[PDB]
Amino acid sequence: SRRWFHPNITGVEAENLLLTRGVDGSFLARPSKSNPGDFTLSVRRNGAVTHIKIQNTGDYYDLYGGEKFATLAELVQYYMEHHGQLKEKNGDVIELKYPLNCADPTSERWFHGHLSGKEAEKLLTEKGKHGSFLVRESQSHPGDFVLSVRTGDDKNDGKSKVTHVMIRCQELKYDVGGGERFDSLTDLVEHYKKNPMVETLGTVLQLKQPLNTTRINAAEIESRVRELSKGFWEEFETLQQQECKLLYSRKEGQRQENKNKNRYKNILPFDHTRVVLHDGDPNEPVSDYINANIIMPEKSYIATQGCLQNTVNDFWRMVFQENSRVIVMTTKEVERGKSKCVKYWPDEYALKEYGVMRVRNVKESAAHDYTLRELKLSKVGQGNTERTVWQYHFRTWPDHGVPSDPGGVLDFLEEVHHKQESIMDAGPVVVHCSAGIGRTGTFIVIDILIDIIREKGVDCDIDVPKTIQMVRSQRSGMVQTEAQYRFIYMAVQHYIETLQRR
Ligand SMILES: Nc1ccc2[nH]ccc2n1
Repeated sequence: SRRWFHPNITGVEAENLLLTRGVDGSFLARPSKSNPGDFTLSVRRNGAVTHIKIQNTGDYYDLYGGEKFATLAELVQYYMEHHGQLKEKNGDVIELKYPLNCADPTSERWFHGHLSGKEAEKLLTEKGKHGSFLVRESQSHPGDFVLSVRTGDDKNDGKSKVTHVMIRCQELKYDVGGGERFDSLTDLVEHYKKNPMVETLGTVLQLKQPLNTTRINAAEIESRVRELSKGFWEEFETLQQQECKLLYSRKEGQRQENKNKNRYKNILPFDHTRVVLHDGDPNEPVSDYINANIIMPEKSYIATQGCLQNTVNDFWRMVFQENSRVIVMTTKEVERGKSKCVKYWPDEYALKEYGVMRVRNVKESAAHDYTLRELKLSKVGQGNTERTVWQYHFRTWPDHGVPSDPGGVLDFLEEVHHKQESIMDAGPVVVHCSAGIGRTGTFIVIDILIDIIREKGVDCDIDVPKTIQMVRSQRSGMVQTEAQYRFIYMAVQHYIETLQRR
């Protein structure tokens, strides 16, 4: 369902699982132990298991002998609807039919593992609300679990309370002492989230939301980073597990008429946040589509792909229409010999027409990590529509992974920030890389987080994974890898330490 990912399995456990508990068409996904960014899709077919490698270096999930995807969930959805579409090197079809579910609860937000009832009561009392709950290992009955839930009023008078429900684990099935025996804690929790338990005297044990364990005071960032450095992996895992909630429709990008406007055919903008282009060529049957989404913190952004030859004109329609005055480009045009973005700006001192739009490149300035290009955009035939668009082109991002130090990125975003804020009623900041989800998401999330610290100073609340999940609900797969997740925390930490130095 949303449990086909096995975070702690090994290759051999995965084979035995598929062979003992699965059938032909059964599959699961799992991480490599050794090489973060590597994943395996394990699949039973013809009474044997095939392992298909998936690689992610920061831009997308690349399935060997398949396509590129924004998220593993989107990959799984695509092949569970397209059979015969995943091919072996033989050229034979590999069918994904029957997800093989994982029982491991460590990636669930509500699971806290080693925690006493006393620390649970303190956290629910401090951080918890009516319906806030967690699951923990039992102290009194080793091997069992306990569900702890706060109920009552959110307005220490005693009309709130915490109730602890024993969960028995008996032959790898879980129960609350009567009724149904569940295959996983996840199934138990989902069941009593639907069909809540009622105490003898009426209190309904509503399981509304897990306890928040990721929010920190920005001033204590150093403690959390030290703490997460011995983990980052589990926190990222918990976040990744939540991507099964985000399979929003992308129908406009899947239209025949829009196919060749996507750099990657399965990395598409969500319908609900896509940038819609108005004023199109009346001849062009579909002229309203670009692979771009509005991103609102919840200053806005447009997250988009690097231009194709045939979408350059669309890109400039978008910039013009949305009144954007700043463009952030986080890729070189070419990396590893592959075009990542076509050159959609004119050479310095030159002027080019891109369909109905004209752009002049007034001046380039080189800095250590970036080039700034001062561009003037206007509509042909209409002189008083000219506005300056500042393209900040970050040029030193490594081909794979992330930079070792966040200083160049932070200086770059500070400059982008001051430029944006200097322009009265500027539209959203446009941000793009290649596919528009990995680097792009990383730069956007860092900018959202630093902006909070900018407004509210060092004694304010930040929550990295909730920020990422919020951005991921507006464009598929924003922030691609654990290295990018760690870099975000590194970037915030550096920003905070520099304020404290003053
Ligand atoms: N539970 C999940 C689901 C999808 C994922 N992609 C990378 C890690 C991961 N974990």
